Amino acid sequence: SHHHHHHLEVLSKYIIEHMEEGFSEWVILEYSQILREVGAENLILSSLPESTTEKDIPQRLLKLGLRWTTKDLKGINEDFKDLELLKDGRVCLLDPRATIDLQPEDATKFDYFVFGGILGDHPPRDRTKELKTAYPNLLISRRLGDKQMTTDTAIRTTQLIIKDRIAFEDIKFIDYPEFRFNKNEATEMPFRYVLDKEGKPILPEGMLDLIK
Ligand SMILES: Nc1ncnc2c1ncn2[C@@H]1O[C@H](CSCC[C@H](N)C(=O)O)[C@@H](O)[C@H]1O
Repeated sequence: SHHHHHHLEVLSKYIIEHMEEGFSEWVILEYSQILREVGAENLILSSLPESTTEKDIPQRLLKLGLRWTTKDLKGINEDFKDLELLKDGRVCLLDPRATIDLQPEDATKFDYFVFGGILGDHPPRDRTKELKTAYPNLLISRRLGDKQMTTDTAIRTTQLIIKDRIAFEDIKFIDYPEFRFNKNEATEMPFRYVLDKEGKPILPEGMLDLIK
C-alpha cells in the first residue's frame, strides 16, 4: 500500500532537547502535560540518543502522538518536512540566564522555541547553557523571569506570552509552592509555577499524586 506514506505533516513550534538519561516518571508526566497543552503537531522531542527506537519511547507519550527524533537542532529539518528551516535568528532558546525577558512582540521575531529537556536541580546546574554553547550561531536567548521553572511551566508561560499575547509581568505565578498532605509530610517545590483560574499552581496531571 502507498497511501499511508503521505507527509500529511505539511498541512509557533516547540522543541525540547532531551538532556536526561532515559525517561523517569517525572519526565513522562511533564512531557505528557506539554503534549496535551500545545498539541502533538506543535512539539518535537529532539536529541534522543542515537540508539533510540520506538520501544525506547514511553507508551504514554506515543499514545499522545509524540513526534521524536535522534537528530539535534541542526538535523531536525532532515526528519520533518513540515518543519520550516531552522535558520539563524529565528530560533529562540528559552534560557534562565538570558538578559531579555520574552515579550508578546517576540512572536513576530521567532518561529521556533527551544527548551532543555532537563529535570532542574537546586541550585541550578546551568545545563541550559550547554544548549546555548552547542548552537552558537543558531539560537537567540530569552528569559522567563528570575526563577527556575520546570520544562512544562516554561512552555506554558511561553505559550501565554507568544500565543495569548500576555506580558510576562501580567502572568500570575506562585513561587516555591508547598504541598502539605498532613501535619508531618509536606513538600516544597523549588520552582516557579503558573497559577490557574482557581488560584492553584498548575502541575502536570498526576504530578500531585507523585509528590505525595
Ligand atoms: N527562568 C527561565 N527562563 C527561561 N527558560 C526557562 C526558565 N526556567 C526554565 N526554563 C526552561 O525550562 C528548562 C528546564 S529547567 C533548567 C535546568 C537547570 N538550568 C539545571 O541545570 O538544573 C530549561 O532548559 C529552559 O529551557
